[PDB]
Amino acid sequence: AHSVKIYDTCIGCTQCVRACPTDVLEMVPWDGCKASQIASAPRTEDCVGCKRCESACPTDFLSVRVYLGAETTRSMGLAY
Amino acid sequence: EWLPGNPRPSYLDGSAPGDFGFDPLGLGEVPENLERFKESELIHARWAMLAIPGVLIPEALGYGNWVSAQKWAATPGGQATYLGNPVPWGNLPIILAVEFIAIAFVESQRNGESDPEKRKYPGGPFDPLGFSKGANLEELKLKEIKNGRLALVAFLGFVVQAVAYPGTGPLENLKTHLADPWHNTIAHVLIP
Amino acid sequence: DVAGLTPCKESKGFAKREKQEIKKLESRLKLYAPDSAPALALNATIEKTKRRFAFYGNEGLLCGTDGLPHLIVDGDQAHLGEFVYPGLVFLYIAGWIGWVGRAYLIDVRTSKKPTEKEIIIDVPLALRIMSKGLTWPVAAIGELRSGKLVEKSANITVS
Amino acid sequence: TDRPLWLPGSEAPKWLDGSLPGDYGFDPLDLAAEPGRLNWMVQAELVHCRWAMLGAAGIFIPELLTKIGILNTPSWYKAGDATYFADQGTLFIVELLLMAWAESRRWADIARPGSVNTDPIFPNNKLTGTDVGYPGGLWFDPLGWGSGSEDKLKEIRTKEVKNGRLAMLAVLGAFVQANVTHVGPIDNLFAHLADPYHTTILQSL
Amino acid sequence: EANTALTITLSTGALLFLGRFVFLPFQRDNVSRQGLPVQNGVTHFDAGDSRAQEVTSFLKTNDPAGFTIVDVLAWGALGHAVGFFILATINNGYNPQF
Amino acid sequence: MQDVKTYLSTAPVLATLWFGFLAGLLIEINRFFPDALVLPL
Amino acid sequence: GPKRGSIVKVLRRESYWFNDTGKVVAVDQAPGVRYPVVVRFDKVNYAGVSTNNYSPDELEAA
Ligand SMILES: CC(/C=C/C=C(C)/C=C/[C@@]12O[C@]1(C)C[C@@H](O)CC2(C)C)=C\C=C\C=C(C)\C=C\C=C(C)\C=C\[C@@]12O[C@]1(C)C[C@@H](O)CC2(C)C
Ligand SMILES: CC1=C(/C=C/C(C)=C/C=C/C(C)=C/C=C/C=C(C)/C=C/C=C(C)/C=C/C2=C(C)CCCC2(C)C)C(C)(C)CCC1
Ligand code: SF4
Ligand code: SF4
Repeated sequence: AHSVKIYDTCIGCTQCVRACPTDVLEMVPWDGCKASQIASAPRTEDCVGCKRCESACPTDFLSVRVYLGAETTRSMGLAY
Repeated sequence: EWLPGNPRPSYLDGSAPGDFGFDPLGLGEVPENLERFKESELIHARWAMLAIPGVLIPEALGYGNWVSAQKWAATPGGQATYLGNPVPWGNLPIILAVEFIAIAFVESQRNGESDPEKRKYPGGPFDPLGFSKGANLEELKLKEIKNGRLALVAFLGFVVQAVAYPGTGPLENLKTHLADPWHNTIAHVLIP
Repeated sequence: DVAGLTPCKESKGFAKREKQEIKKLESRLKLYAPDSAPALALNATIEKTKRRFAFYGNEGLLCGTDGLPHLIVDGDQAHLGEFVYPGLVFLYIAGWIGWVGRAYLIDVRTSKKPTEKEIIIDVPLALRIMSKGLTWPVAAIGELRSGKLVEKSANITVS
Repeated sequence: TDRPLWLPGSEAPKWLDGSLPGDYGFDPLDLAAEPGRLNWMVQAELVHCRWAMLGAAGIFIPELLTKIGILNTPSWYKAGDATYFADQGTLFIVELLLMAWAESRRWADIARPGSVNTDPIFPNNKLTGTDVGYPGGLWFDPLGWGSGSEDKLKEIRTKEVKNGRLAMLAVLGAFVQANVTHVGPIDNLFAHLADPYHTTILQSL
Repeated sequence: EANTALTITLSTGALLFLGRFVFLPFQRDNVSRQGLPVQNGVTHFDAGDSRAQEVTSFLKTNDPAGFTIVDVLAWGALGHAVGFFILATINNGYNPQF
Repeated sequence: MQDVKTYLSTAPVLATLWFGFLAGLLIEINRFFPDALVLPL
Repeated sequence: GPKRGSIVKVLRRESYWFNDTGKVVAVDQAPGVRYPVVVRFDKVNYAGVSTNNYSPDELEAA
């Protein structure tokens, strides 16, 4: 049960959403950036914690943050 | 003024007695520190001024060297001989206790003062002749602080010359300088 | 003398060690022809050992109980050559290399592409900077007093 | 109007523009590059030139007159270890105090020009110099020379600085020659004169 | 040999006199400034330490100077200590010549 | 020839030349002044 | 915000270029943009980029 937060420094380049291997993130209409869109994390129950989204974020410091927490059979990535 | 042409520090305008702008280390930058330093300079200087006549007069009159004057203590017995006459109450413990109690009471009484000017210059019972009433306070204060600074330097010289020449007093060292000036000086200590 | 150490020339154990080394070398020498190259090399080693022991004895080194020289580094005037003089020489040389490196870095910093000069050294400029390092202490004190040696606005992290 | 340089075909550094006496554009190591240092180094060179001229006139002339035989002064490099009316340490301390006073006054002049021009005890004396390093006045300029038009003081100041530089080199040479060849400079000169091609620095070294 | 009763009496009397007359204003205003052990801006008893309620029945005074029995105990302890220090130093039998 | 000079100014080549010269100098000094433990001057 | 071509100092505390000078590239004049200024730097950060968006109150005129 990891937690993913998006901060208002996002520019809406959509790289984090493309990088997510489990479809946790998605783009949402917004006002506050030139692209006029921001990222959201509705399916945080499916997050595995790989932190590819953080690696894909261009910003001084990250606009998307992953805070590791309770481990579950989906978070542990178990096929058995 | 201590160094001709030198700029003067902002806090040391030049109004206090004996103020020559001498403060290379900047120790008087804090105002409360400056007031405390003024009072402490006055106390140290007054003590040195009252001390050094007692350093010189016994040696001139003999039976004293201001270092052998303390020699009777740290010796079993000898609790006597103020001025060539034994002291009936010369024992070390009673002397120490009396000095401690008396000086503690006097100094604590001094410490109970509110006005900084009265901290430095009490007046009243300490001026029986009323010298502080002749409209010459500035010049008298300047003379006091100048003689006091000279006395402080003189006592530091006494201490250092006692360190350099154990068993000797100030007048003996002066007579040594006068005996052969060009081969009896501080060079024999600075340059072995 | 100092810390109960005897001089090397006066000490016994220094001479014993010299005798032992010479004896070992001659024992090795006993196996070769007198005029062959190994004999000449061994003789050269023997003479070098003799010269080294003579120089150590005559230079004024203290000697321990085991027969080996010891060094004094507390500032004694009789043993300045042990530590203080080589220390000053090293300080001069190291300050020279460091100062010229810093000067070259500063001069390269304002360039079209500083990193290219950072990997590919500008040899003429480097030689000029290197030659100007003879008087590094004077320039170092000059920039220390002029306020052009240290920086005040540098990058730091979240305190 | 391009003055001669220490190295023909070169160009003088920017900070050495040619106004100072003895300016040959010689500063390969940029020791006076920063604006502040030039005045300090000028004062240092002046004081060094004058001290070295005094040292040269006190080393070479006594040795020459001793070699001739008019005087009988001892050798310069061993004259310190002699017997005087005062102890050596006492003389050292006395000179430290007197030179402390003189050098403190010179320092006060250097830091604040024109601030110590007057006698501290009798305020009616008032040294009459204008250029730092050239105090002037009755004490230091009695005959009144060296007080003239600009570009006229240039010549005499250049003469002084060049004789001083020559004296500095001569004194350093005397020091090292005494250290290496344990004889006075005049005998070394005679040795180089008699056998020039064998009595040289190379020696048997 | 030093008289124990005389030495202890004199030392304790001197310390009690000092405490009552000489250093009493300094002690009073310094303890007034360093008021009470305080945690988070509130005293321990008011913070909720029932065992830390100050005892005032043991602090009642009738001296014009407000001199307290705990003050008596402190200065008398110092007096007994100094008296025994002097007694032991006198009877030590150790007289170094300096 | 300009390209050759630029290549010879690269960090590894210059380091090799400099350290070779320094090592040669130290080796020759120790050949002519061996077994030097304390500085005579 | 600062005009194009200005030299500004970053004041964002978590920025990689804190207390470092930048080069203003473009300023967005839309009313609702939260970080409209674009600043380009000389050295790259750990992620390897050299451009960032800053608010007008996180930059210094020098
Ligand atoms: C040589 C010297 C200085 C030389 C400096 C040089 C070359 C600098 C060159 C450069 O910096 C430049 C210009 C520009 C830079 O870009 C490049 C370099 C190349 C770095 C000073 C000598 C200075 C020499 C001095 C000060 C001599 C003083 C002598 C005195 C006082 C003598 C006293 C006595 O001899 C008597 C009279 C008789 C007895 O009593 C005994 C005693 C006591 C020994
Ligand atoms: C009332 C009154 C009065 C009186 C008073 C009195 C009388 C008091 C007293 C008091 C006192 C009298 C007190 C005391 C105290 C004491 C103490 C408190 C002590 C203590 C001690 C100790 C603590 C000890 C310790 C020790 C030991 C044990 C061992 C050894 C060591 C020692 C010493 C450390 C009068 C008249 C004035 C008037 C007014 C009122
Ligand atoms: S950590 Fe991995 S799974 Fe979780 S949101 Fe980021 S990219 Fe998706
Ligand atoms: S990668 Fe970063 S800036 Fe880009 S859309 Fe995702 S959170 Fe926003």
